[PDB]
Amino acid sequence: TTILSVRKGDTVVLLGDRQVTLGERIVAKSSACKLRRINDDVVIGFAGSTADAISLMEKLENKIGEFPNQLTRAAVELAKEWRTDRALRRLEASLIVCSAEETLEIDGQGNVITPEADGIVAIGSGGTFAKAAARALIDVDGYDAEKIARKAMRIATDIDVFSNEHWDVEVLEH
Amino acid sequence: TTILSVRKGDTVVLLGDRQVTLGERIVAKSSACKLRRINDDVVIGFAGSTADAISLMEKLENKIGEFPNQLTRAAVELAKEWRTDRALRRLEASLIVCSAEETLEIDGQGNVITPEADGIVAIGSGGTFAKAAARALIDVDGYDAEKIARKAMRIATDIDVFSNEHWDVEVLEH
Amino acid sequence: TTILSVRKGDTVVLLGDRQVTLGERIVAKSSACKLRRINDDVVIGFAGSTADAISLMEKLENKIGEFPNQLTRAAVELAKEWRTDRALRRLEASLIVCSAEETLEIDGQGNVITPEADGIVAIGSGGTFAKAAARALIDVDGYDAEKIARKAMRIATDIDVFSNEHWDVEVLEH
Amino acid sequence: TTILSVRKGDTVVLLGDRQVTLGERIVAKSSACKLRRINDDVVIGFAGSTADAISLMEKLENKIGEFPNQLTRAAVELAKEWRTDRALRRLEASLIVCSAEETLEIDGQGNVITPEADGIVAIGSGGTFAKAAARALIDVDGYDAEKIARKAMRIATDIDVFSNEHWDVEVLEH
Amino acid sequence: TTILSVRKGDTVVLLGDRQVTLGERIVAKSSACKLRRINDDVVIGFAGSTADAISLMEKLENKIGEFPNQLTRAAVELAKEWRTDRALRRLEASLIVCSAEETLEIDGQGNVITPEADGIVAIGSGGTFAKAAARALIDVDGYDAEKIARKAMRIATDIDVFSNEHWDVEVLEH
Amino acid sequence: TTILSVRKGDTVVLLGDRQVTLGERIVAKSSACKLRRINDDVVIGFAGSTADAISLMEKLENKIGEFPNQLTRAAVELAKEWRTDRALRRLEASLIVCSAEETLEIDGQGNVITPEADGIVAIGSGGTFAKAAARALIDVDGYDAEKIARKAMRIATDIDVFSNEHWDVEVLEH
Amino acid sequence: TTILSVRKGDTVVLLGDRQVTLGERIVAKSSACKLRRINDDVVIGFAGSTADAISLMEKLENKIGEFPNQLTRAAVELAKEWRTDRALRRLEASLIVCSAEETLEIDGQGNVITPEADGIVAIGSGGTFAKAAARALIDVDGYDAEKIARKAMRIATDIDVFSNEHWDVEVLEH
Amino acid sequence: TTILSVRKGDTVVLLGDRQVTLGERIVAKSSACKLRRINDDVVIGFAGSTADAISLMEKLENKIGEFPNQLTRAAVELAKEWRTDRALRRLEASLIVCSAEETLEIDGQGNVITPEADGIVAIGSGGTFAKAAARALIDVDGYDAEKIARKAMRIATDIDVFSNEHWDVEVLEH
Amino acid sequence: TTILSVRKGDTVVLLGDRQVTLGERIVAKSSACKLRRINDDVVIGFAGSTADAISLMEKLENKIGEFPNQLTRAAVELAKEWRTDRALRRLEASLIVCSAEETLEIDGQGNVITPEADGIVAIGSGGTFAKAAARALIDVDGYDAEKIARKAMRIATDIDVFSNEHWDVEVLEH
Amino acid sequence: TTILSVRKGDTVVLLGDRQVTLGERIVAKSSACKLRRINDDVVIGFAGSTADAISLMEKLENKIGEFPNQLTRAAVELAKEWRTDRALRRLEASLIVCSAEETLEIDGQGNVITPEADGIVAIGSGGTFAKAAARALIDVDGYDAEKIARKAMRIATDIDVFSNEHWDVEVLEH
Amino acid sequence: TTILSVRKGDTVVLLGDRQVTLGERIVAKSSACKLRRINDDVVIGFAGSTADAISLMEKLENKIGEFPNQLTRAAVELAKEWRTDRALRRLEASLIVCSAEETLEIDGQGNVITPEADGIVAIGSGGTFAKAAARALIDVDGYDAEKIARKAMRIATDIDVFSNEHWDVEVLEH
Ligand SMILES: [Mg+2]
Ligand SMILES: [Mg+2]
Ligand SMILES: [Mg+2]
Ligand SMILES: [Mg+2]
Ligand SMILES: [Mg+2]
Ligand SMILES: [Mg+2]
Ligand SMILES: [Mg+2]
Ligand SMILES: [Mg+2]
Ligand SMILES: [Mg+2]
Ligand SMILES: [Mg+2]
Ligand SMILES: [Mg+2]
Repeated sequence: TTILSVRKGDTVVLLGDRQVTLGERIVAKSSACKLRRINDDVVIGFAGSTADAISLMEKLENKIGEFPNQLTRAAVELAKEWRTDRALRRLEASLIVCSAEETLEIDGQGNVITPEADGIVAIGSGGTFAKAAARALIDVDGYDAEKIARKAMRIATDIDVFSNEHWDVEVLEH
Repeated sequence: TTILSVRKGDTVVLLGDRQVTLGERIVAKSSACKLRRINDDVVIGFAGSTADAISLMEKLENKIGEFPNQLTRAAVELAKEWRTDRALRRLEASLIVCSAEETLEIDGQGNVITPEADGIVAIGSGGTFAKAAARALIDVDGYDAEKIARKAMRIATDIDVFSNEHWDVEVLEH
Repeated sequence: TTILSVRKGDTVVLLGDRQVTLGERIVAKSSACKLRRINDDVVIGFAGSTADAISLMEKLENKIGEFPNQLTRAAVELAKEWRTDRALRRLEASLIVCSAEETLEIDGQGNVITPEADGIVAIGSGGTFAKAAARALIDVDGYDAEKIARKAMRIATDIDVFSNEHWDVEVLEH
Repeated sequence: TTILSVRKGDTVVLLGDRQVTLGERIVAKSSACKLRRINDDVVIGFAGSTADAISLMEKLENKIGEFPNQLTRAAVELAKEWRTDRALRRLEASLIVCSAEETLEIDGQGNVITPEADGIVAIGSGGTFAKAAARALIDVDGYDAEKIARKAMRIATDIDVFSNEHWDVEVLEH
Repeated sequence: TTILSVRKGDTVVLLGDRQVTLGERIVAKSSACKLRRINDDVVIGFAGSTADAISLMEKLENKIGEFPNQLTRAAVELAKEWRTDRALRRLEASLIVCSAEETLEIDGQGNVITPEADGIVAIGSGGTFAKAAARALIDVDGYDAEKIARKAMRIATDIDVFSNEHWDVEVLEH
Repeated sequence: TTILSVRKGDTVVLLGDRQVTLGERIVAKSSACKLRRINDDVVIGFAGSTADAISLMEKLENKIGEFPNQLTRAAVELAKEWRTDRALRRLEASLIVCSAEETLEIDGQGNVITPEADGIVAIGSGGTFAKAAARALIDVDGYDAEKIARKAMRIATDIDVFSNEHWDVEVLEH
Repeated sequence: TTILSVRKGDTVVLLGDRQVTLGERIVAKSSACKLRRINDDVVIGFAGSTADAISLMEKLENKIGEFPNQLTRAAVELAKEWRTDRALRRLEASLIVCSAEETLEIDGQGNVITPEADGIVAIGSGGTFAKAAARALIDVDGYDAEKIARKAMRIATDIDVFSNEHWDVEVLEH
Repeated sequence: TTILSVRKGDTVVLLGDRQVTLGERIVAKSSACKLRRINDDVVIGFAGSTADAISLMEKLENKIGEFPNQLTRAAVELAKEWRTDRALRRLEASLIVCSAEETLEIDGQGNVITPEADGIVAIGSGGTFAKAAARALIDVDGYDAEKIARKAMRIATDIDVFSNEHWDVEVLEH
Repeated sequence: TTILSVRKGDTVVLLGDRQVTLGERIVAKSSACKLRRINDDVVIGFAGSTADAISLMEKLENKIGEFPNQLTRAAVELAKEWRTDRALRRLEASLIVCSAEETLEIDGQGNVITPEADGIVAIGSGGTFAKAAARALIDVDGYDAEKIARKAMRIATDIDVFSNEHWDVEVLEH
Repeated sequence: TTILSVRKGDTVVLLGDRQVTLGERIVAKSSACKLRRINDDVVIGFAGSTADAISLMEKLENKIGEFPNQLTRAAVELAKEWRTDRALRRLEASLIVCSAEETLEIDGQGNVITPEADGIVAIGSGGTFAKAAARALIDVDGYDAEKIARKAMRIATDIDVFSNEHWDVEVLEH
Repeated sequence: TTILSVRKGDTVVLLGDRQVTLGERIVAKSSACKLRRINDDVVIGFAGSTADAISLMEKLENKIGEFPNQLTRAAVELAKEWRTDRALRRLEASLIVCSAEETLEIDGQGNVITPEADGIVAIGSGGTFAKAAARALIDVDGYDAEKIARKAMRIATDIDVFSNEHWDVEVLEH
């Protein structure tokens, strides 16, 4: 999996590939969507299985509802619950959550990672490749967010055997 | 085990072999049925032990009854419960669920997989061989769903030491 | 352990050896009974420890009382409970259950196995050897169920270092 | 540890060594008693730690009180409880229980072992040696139960590095 | 693999299945011959890979040539060389060697096994099932060596997921 | 890797993908050739590293030179040397060798596999998928060897994360 | 395996069982001889495979020939060679060597063990049980060496699942 | 850690070192106190982490309060609770408890060890060295309990890389 | 370690970081040079220890001297030797070899990798990050080989905890 | 094993126990001598098997003969050879070598240890306990070397389950 | 072990602790010297056993003799030989070599490490603590090399349980 978010100027984009792999060997599906719109202002991308990721997305929505505008605090409360609840700890997943203002990455180890000033966050077996490529383009004038993200995904997913070339895209502004 | 579903035109078929293997070494039964009719519109096939599979089938029926026409939502709710409930997580099984409209594959990792446009889904040690063979025939005119499935099963079960040459067949239309 | 059941014509027999082994090395007892009569119509044989097997037999009796003549259903319900209850899953055992009509094998993986048309079921470290020998004789006219079983046990228990030459026998008719 | 029981004629004896070993390397105590009198008719010997063994002895007393004369039934009920209760399964011990009439061995795997006609039962790292030696003497002239048990313990505890030469003895008659 | 030899009266037969399995999962070939005629008087059957077995068959021929009529001595000299030579010890195989007079089994652990009075020897993942079934028939009316062997193979190979239903046969007399 | 050979009528084809993967995770090269022409009559395809495969190809040339027309014998001699030579056993690779007449597969376990009557042989992580798909098409109208092979590669390499969509082709006739 | 030697008075006996076991699970032969007469004055018994034991016996004969009357020195020289030679160290076996004067036990760890004053030596999975039983009887007047050894074997082999009830006997005097 | 108690004549001393080690590699503190005075009559020393030891000291105080003068009974009750309670079993620690009359050692395996007639008990990685040295001096002229204990600690802590040279001392009389 | 080579137009650059890490934990040196000029036309960079890498560089120089202009053939011969020679296989390293014309990567698994049309090759724990960043910039205006390489190293070495910010550079033209 | 050397004044003693243990479980001999006189001025004690230790003693004698008075240099040359020779490294043993002047301990890790000013050296599973007890007594006036060594052996061997109470003694003066 | 070298101005010092530890648990010697003067101009310090280190020091002396003034080249040649010679690779050690001009560290992984400008090199379990402390003082005026090293050793050896407080010192000038 490769999930990549790039914020530049007043645009943030979130991209995810569509490959589902079993046994770390075989592609079982090449058209799976790994992004979800949870409301008008918030999108989320996941590495992990459908059930694992959706269970965590539902707990995130509880938190987001309990802390209306404070996305960061919702993420942190989620990560706390995730690490201390016995059932949730048996889940394997990583998330990236975006609003126009904020991007957070949350993983099963309990890290909550916001981007550096370059606006880039990524997860999955391919995420680090994507991040490296996006970082190479972030400051090159005339490359907006979406153009950076597409190029970075092509490069990351060509390298990662666990990600494919078909991508879903979400965009946000303010 | 090989469970294979092929949808082509207005027909979907679901086929399963009949071998039960212990210790990954010995055939303990060669005539076990791995398909179940859960109502007039829905059939299901399983890899895993009788008790493990039936326990998950019963939970699926709860979900199907709680989300009457939405087979996909039932499958997802099942997968969520399966991954988060302590007792169910100690079960090992994979399921394919068919209606005339929809086919879903659900596994213990929490994946819920629908087919590509070719209408093929498969599970078990032999499933991927079956899928490769079915894919080779899917678009060859004059091979209908059942003919594709039978040919694919012969091939997959000849290769997989853990599946045999005796198959059960279910068919659905709309 | 070798537990063997053979049904031929209107007779079914159930035989078990009497060796109890510790550490997979030493005979601690050579005269242990591994068969139980649970009522006039039903006998059961076990591989596993006394306490493990008896705990499961008691649960099987609950299920037999709850599904009076449907011995197959009782066995499946037992297996479901066995796989989903935390305490029972810490037990290790296999069972064969016989009535005049039906024979089932149930194991800790949740398999419930009925015989092929040859009427033969077996469990334990020696069970497969017994089954192979019984299958060789099942169709030879003049060998009734008890004669087949005795011969098969002599052969299986001579090969299996974990089973001995002393056997208990139960018989049923209808 | 070596615990040994020998029944011959109207006498049964129960003997245990006195070595406590830590880390499978060092003698921490050479004078530990491993036998207990639980009433006038019943004695018990243990392999395992003080606390583990005493916790099981107390449960055995519950069962003995619940099945007044039926020492076998009490042992079996104990073994059942031992194998199904989460806390008791974290204990490591083996027991021999004697009355004038009956001797039983109970271990953590859930075996409940009564002796063969020779009247001999034994447990611990040295138990099998003791048993072999006692079996050699059981039928020989001049050797009553206590004389057999002493000789067998000398031989067993000389061979087992985890047992010593100092022994406690209990005797019963009817 | 299942290799089975049965001697009854003045006939000895040697039978082998034809399945080659990779990764303990997939049938790569269903028509491989596992028997070799090494001269007019001597046939040999193998479990293991083509190269491993043929390398050991060649060394066996050296020994057979060096000890003309003494098939047992040749087998022993082979087994000695096999266990002490560094290159040969990296091979994995078992052999059965037949003449009209003698049958020997030789394995990588250095065992050299001649049959009991029943004349039966077998090797491979299915060998013990075959032997059990052949032993059930060895003394029964109407069954010569070949008939016993064919029946025993059907039974053994049905059980062993690593052997198939296609068999080669060699026969010898004197 | 996926290497696939299909013989139908007087044509045999050999196809391979071009992906090189490191650490079972990353594509280091997407344009590597895995087929070699060793003379006018013989082509070979490999799974494994460049150096490992080439070292074995060179030894196979020695054997081909030493057994001019007997490609089967050369392959067997290669496999014997491979299994008994200390340096060669530290190599990991599989090979498929074709002439117009013969196809053989040779692996590190010492198997030498010729095809069934269908003419199909395959190796690599994707080989079995390719074989299943090719077997589905082998007997169907309109499909010559090359058309079968291309279709089977597309299917196999779409499923295997360790093979890509770019293929080299070799063809032979007689 | 159980090999036992008992010296009492002017008689020494050497006994061995006849069971050969594979995979620590199945009896492959019940009539194997584990004793060898190497000359008129010397007998030897072995635990381990035919080839392993015979290879070491042959090296022992070299040493016995190089140190004519000094059986103890030969044994030590053998053990030295066994531990320092690369090929011999890949062998697994234990030996007991008897003359009328001397008994030595030699194992793969390089121990060379002579008996205590009681004249008893034993090896194999059952050896220690045999020793314990022999030691119980060694000083009981009217039990000569052979009577002790037979009784000890019955006991040891009843307990050891890896030894059987059929024994070979050698006797020596001076 | 080295905790050592010596009772000689009417004096008992308890000594402990002061080193705390992390990762079995690094001294994190060289001045940690491992002895506690729990009332005027009772002192206790611990191996294990502050939190683990204190939690078990508190439970010991509960028991000491529930069984006012019976120190041995309190120690046994503690050990029973320790071995059966899920939370307490995840602790690692060993304790020595002293009064003027009694010394007991209690460990996580559930041993409750009282000294031999020499009055010496010890725990920790260094405890057995300390015990050996104290035993050498226990019966020698010119050495009272404290002098023995100091000398034994210097020796033990010089050897044990996990104990240091700084010691706390408690003394009791009656 | 990060070694990165970028060829664009008539310029090829080779860059390496300077960090040496021990135990996968600590920087032992931050100023180590990982590039070597082997003649006027050929530069080489290495991941691995000084001794391992120099021993392989020397063998590469033998090959380069034995195949004067054929860099590719030299690399392949090196990789062959490396994989088949016992001493060289105990070495751990990876190499990138550049001339003005050709770039090759050689690793301990025996892969010999040339770049794609983009001219980029990289090795070490950071190499894949560097490659991803360099691939993002390879086709963009304003960026020559050296500028690409520097930017890619900054990015890769900021991510890789095993690579630092100090780089050596070699340049070649033709 | 416990081997202990104590030098005090003009006397050095070397003591060793006599227990040989197999499988870290059973005493196979209680009267084995572990000391050797190699000439009038030099004695040696060993932990390890007879053959291992004697092989090393013989190499030590080669060195002692090649460096006549320089015991320390002989030991070091032995240890160098032991660590660099392939056959010797497969041996497991530790040695203590004494003359009147010098005591050295040599182990399989290549340590060559001389005593501190207290004159004490020890090896084996019990060695450290012996050392601790000897150190306690070394400076107590009126305890000579032999009295210290005997007391220390009683203590160490009472604690070590792998050493017994029977000791050999060698003494030297100058 | 802690070996530390500090070069400041015209002085270089080399310090080592004196603790020898066995089993990662016990101090076997507290006064072992870990430095050697190999000639007037060159000193060396070692972590590892006596034999391992001395064997490598002797090979270093061969190299130093073969490359008279080029200490660096000698070190590198040593490291090459160390990594490629079968016997030397079975050794475990690390070395620091000093002359007045040069300091090199050489380890079993084949690193050859020269210091940064601060002149500090260190090895052993305590080496990195020593280095850190020496780096804090290196630039503080009035702290010469020997004063820095002593302070750094007190700090590093107080932390490392595997190093002691007793140090050997060598000094060099030019
Ligand atoms: Mg990809
Ligand atoms: Mg099959
Ligand atoms: Mg048996
Ligand atoms: Mg003992
Ligand atoms: Mg089969
Ligand atoms: Mg692919
Ligand atoms: Mg037996
Ligand atoms: Mg210390
Ligand atoms: Mg970095
Ligand atoms: Mg002892
Ligand atoms: Mg220290």
